[PDB]
Amino acid sequence: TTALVCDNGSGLVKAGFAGDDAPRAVFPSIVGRPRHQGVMVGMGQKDSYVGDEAQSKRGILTLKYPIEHGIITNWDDMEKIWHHTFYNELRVAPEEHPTLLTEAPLNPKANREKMTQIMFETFNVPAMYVAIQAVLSLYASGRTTGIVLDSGDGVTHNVPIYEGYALPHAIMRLDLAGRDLTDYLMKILTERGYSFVTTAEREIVRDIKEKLCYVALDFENEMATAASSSSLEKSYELPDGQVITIGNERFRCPETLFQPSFIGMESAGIHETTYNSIMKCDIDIRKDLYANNVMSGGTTMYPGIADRMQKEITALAPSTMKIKIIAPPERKYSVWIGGSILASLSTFQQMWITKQEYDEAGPSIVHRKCF
Amino acid sequence: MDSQGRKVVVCDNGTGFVKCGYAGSNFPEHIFPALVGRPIIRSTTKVGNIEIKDLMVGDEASELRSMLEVNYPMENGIVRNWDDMKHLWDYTFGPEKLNIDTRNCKILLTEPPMNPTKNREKIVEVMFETYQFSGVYVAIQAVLTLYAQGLLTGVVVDSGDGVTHICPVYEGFSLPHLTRRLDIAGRDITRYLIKLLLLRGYAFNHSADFETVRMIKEKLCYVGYNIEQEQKLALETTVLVESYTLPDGRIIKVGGERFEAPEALFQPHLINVEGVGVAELLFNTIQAADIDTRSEFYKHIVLSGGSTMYPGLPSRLERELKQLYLERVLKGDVEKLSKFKIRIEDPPRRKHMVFLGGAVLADIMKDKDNFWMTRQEYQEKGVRVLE
Amino acid sequence: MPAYHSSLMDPDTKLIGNMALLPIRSQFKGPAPRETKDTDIVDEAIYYFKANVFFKNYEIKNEADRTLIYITLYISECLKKLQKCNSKSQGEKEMYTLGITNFPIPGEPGFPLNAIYAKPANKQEDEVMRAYLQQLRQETGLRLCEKVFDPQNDKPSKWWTCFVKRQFMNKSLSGPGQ
Amino acid sequence: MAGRLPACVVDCGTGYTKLGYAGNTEPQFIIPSCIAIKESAKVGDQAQRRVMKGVDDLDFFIGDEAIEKPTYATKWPIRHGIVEDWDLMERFMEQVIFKYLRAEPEDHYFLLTEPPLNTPENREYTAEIMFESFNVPGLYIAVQAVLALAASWTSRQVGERTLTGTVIDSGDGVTHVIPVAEGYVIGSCIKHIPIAGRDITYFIQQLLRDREVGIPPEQSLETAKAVKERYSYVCPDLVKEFNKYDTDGSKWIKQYTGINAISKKEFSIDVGYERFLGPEIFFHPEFANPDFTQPISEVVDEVIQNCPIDVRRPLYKNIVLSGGSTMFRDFGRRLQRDLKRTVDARLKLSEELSGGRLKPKPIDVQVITHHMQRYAVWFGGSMLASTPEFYQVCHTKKDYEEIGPSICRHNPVFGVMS
Repeated sequence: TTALVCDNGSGLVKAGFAGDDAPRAVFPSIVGRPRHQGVMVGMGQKDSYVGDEAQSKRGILTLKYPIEHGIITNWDDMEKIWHHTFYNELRVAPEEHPTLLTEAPLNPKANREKMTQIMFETFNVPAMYVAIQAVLSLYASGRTTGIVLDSGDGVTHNVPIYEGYALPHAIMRLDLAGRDLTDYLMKILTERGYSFVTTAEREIVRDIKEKLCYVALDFENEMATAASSSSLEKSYELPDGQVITIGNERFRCPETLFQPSFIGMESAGIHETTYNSIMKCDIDIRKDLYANNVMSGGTTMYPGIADRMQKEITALAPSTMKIKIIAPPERKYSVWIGGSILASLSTFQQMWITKQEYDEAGPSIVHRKCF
Repeated sequence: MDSQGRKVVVCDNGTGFVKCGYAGSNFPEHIFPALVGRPIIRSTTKVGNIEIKDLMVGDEASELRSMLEVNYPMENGIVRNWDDMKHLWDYTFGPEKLNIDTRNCKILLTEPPMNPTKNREKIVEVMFETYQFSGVYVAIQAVLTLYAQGLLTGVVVDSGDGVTHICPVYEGFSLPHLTRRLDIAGRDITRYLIKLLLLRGYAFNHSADFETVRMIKEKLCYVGYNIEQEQKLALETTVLVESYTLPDGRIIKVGGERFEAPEALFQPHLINVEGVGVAELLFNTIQAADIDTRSEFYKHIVLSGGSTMYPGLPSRLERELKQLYLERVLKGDVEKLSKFKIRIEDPPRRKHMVFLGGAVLADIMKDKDNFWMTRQEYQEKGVRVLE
Repeated sequence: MPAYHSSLMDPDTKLIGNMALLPIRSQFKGPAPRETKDTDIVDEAIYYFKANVFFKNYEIKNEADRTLIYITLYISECLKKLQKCNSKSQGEKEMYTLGITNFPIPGEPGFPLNAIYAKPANKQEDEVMRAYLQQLRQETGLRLCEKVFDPQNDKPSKWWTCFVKRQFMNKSLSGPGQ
Repeated sequence: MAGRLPACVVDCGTGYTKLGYAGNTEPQFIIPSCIAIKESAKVGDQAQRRVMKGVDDLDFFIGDEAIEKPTYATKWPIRHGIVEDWDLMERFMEQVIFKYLRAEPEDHYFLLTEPPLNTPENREYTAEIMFESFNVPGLYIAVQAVLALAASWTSRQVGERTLTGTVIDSGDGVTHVIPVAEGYVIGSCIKHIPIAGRDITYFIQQLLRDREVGIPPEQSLETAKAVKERYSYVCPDLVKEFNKYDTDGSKWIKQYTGINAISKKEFSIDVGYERFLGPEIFFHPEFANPDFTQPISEVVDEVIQNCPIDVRRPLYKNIVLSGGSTMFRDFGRRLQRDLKRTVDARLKLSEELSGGRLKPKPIDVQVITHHMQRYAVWFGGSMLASTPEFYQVCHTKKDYEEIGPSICRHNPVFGVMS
């Protein structure tokens, strides 16, 4: 009873409640199970583990992540997170709750059905409404006009809008995000020397990539420098004390976005692909859209990229257009916070699919009710 | 070719053996274990009186065990010394392994993918402080398989004692951001396998003994094919077990571990260090492989070395790879499982192709400074030695 | 587990054949120059033989270790007459003998130590060697006898004199009965 | 939880057996695993075969008092190449249970102990016996270390709250090491150490030839121990240490007195050097095993090298000990300090990379320290078997039916496992 506010995207859980102005808690969407036998069963640690408590204990366990179109899903034991996430981390089962939900476009049709078959026939939530997560950033930021080029950890989009009318032929889905970097990123530096790494260490290649790396500002001459130079070394210390001298690395992968051709790819650059996408975007407001961009979304704190984009946007920009590109604080959190603005609206509660509607349409309501 | 059969050489810098000779020799015309050692202690007794030699390399080091401090200063079959290698090189130039000199001459060798090459470069600079060839060639280790036949596609695949490799290939391009290998073969399998034998009471000191598994592993070992029916049979029958004279005399008694040690390939969690093993990696590899490539790969993927002259495991793999397919991907369609034509891909020539894979390039390349990298391009401080 | 591992292999080590030529405290005569009165290679043998003798194989490193064979086993060769010297007085005789009674040699077969040591490929390799041992042998006799004992003012020392046939590798240079 | 009566532990040791009773707090017994039968071999007179009729023809005694029995060879069903008299071990234990303990195995429950390197057949033939002879309601045969797990939670203050760390274990026929993380381990990284106190005490029987006299050559070994354990220790250098005993009075040069049991009258006998000279095999497993010598310190390193990186902080945080042979006085302190210096030395190789950066990230360090390591292992073992959790997962008689009688010729493990 009442409704609740969170981020449920492929990266971090960012759980909170309605009437806050940040998530209550921010943590990884990890779960899994002892592939290494917990032999002395009950030996001060679990039979299966989640999030932080799995990460605190990780090596015993095979630990999971869910999605790619026609190449990854797991659907069921998403439960295994959820119910504890709820009846412990929300400290309630959503079986009680009028409820906020979110999704993304062009899932398999049946995706919506597995969701809803769970929501009702499993979790028995009374009433609820699904939406696009970017709407909450827009609840916060209030823009009419712009393209939300974005990456999470686990998904990418462009989102053109104009004066209402978020563009249904020009808003985009792509699987690639903050995820896929670390894999390539691992491949090299037994070159640097570090002959000692796997998945369980890909862990820290998730990490330093985000703690201190920035997107290169003009990577060509940063590498013309590196090909002769050693001044860059904001280095890292291995687990109990070896400083791996490091710090030119701290931007070196970040051309791969402008050049998926690095990874051999049939894809043009990020910017090229977005300029191509602008041909699918409206013909007219290609005037406007330069003067029309401000930060929100989890990645939006990241260094070296924002100028690089404004600069590359500029390097492809027309005359008669002003290249407004701006980064307000807490941009990383404005989806959670926008969800707590949305929680003010009794009409969004009038927007609920009731469990009743998943009975009285039969199941069949979902592709013809939620946002 | 355009000059004598001498003065150019080909060599496998292999982890079990070195296999080497003048370029286009019939085999790698000398072969020796990749061994070295220089004196220490073994006897505890008044025997031997030998006089004849101190240090040894390879085929002459064989007899000696701890009479030499033997070494392989290594990780992943990639060395971490510069110098005993030198004393080996210095040995090899004799009829010892080669009967050669080098400045006047040229040579064909290989490089690890992600060799941290600064060390190759230092060695090469030493080689060009010493052996100093008029020209040289080096290429990524797996590439030289496709040479006796001029091949272009599949995955390129290797194993032995020290390492294993898994190179996805099309139009001769390996797919690099996509490439695989596995960083071991029979060596630490012998550590695990000999751990089984302690428990039988065969608690024997490794330091003098581990490489006994090598004798049988080289001379005598195999894989079955029926293998799940073979698991059923093995404990129910019991009488399907084996034994052999350790040639000091001792017949010691030995079960399925002879070729159940291979199960740690396909279930590394055998060693508790987890794994779905190489056959799941292969599934993942071909899941990544695209529609056409994966479909061709029902009869279009490539193998190498003496470590592929191996019974029954190929048969068990296709027996197996009809499954995960049907299971996970056909999700119960079956009607084409043979109509996916399937013909085998590891021939008798995989024996000699350890060096004859390389030799069929020299057969078209000895006249080509189009191909020859050089001592000059080292002497330049040139960014690499190569045309 | 290591010995008191020999610090007396030196860059100074020239050789006679396989084995060291050095300025070292050997109190009698042979082609080695000398040194101060010192707890040297023969205490790396002797004072720490109460480490060494209980080993049954070892991490040698060089020529001087090939030499230290004698420097450490010749300890237990002394013990095979020290027991009859139940008073030192009989050892005060043998402090003539040791530098007299020189040991078997390379280029001889049946002598096994051509497994380590170099034959007289020239005869000089014996000529220099022969004198080379006399020094060492009576040096050992002296140092032992004067460190350990006075006729029956001090006494024998079975609590380590028992190592007489309980040697390193339980091996010997020569002297099986007494 | 019970048959009519609850669980109890016997730890079935390959020198002495140990046990206690439901409600106590110690092994009440730690006792000779020994039994005496005449084997003087003049097999003669009035002959008979093939007839198991009522007897006049058996001459046998069991336990500590069987050591006194003349012509009766006091054998030991301990495990020492002798293994086959697991045949006698039944009748022996039938005496123990029904006649020394004077108990009822069909009414109680049980926990019993085995080595890591055990083969099946010798146990599994005794499983028909366990459930048809002894006919127990439920039992299990656990690996011996399973009892010591309870002591590690008998110690139970704050921080006793995970299964990651390292036991070092030592004993008389066996010593052990084990890379436990939450119960899991790796084969060749667990260590099974064969070097043990038998192998010392006969070496000490040769040290008699250093100093002392007047003994039956088998009361010789008795007296050797009866000295040893109260007085022996470690020195930093031999060649210092000689001179304390040579000079500096009875604090070094103690004297011991006892009995020549040739006909039970006195000997008064030396002590000295033999104190510091005895123990050194931990640093020197070559004494037992000159064929594979490797010392305590190197053997510790030979485990840690497997145990990857992220665990080594926990190893720092959580080393642990096992058996009376790991309650010992300052040999372990001497070792620890130097083994600490050895990891410090091994670690600082890394100064290659980042140069003189020289600092540890704050880890943690502590280990077990008590005499209680001796007495707890029956008490905690009996409590373990007494957990209600035990009784169904230990092999009940029908768990045994569905493990033995129903199985070996009828899917032993369905084959090997398939």
